[PDB]
Amino acid sequence: HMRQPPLVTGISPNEGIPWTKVTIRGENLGTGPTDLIGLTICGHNCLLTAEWMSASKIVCRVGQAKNDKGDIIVTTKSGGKGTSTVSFKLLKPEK
Repeated sequence: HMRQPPLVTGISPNEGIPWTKVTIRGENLGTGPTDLIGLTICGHNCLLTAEWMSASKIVCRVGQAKNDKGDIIVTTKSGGKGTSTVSFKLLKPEK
């Protein structure tokens, strides 16, 4: 009965700089734009860029690395921080 925390386990790409676009895929990633109050990628905050789409898909650019794995966390008012088994590998800026 209790609402399960947003689960993440899907990604179109699998390698690219932080500014690289990546489509989030999972389950119960908040059933509303307002619900998605908190958003962070690689520890770096990126809510401003993050855009709500559905209870699974979320468009947002991966934030600069800070942690050491690349866990896609997603906060939700109904629930809390989303856990992700998968992690995006951040590539050094092209220059």
